[PDB]
Amino acid sequence: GSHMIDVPIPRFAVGIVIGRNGEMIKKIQNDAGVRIQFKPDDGTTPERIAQITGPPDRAQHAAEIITDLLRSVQQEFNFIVPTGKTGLIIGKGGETIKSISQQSGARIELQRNPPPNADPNMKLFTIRGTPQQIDYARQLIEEKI
DNA sequence: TATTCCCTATTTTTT
Repeated sequence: GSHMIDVPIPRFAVGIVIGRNGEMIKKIQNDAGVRIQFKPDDGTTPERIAQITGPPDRAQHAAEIITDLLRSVQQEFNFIVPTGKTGLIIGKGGETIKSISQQSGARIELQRNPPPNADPNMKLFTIRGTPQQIDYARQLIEEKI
């Protein structure tokens, strides 16, 4: 009779041997010529045992495909601005902050600093964009401060 | 110094 060999396989991995629509079992079945019958997990372990059978030769070689296959299953930155240079940064109508935001494509929005606890001598400017976009905004900001 | 615009992995078969 053909050699019969069982193969332990986790329930979450059983779908790999069977395959969707049986593309794996049907393909391996045709490529190797073997029939796989899955049986309850014997050993209390949460894994299904696969019972494969086929000619003593195909049984050994087929087991290798499934084993080899189963093994395969096993930027934002804040800019500080002193209340003294704030007028030269925004510019008349924000033509400066906009130019910087559009050319740098980053989104700038003045972050208010709590007067009670924050230092009224300093304001917080929020600046966000893509890593390359935010870096471009910082360059213009400097050369103007 | 006062005012702006943008973005918001599972699955199949026969006995």
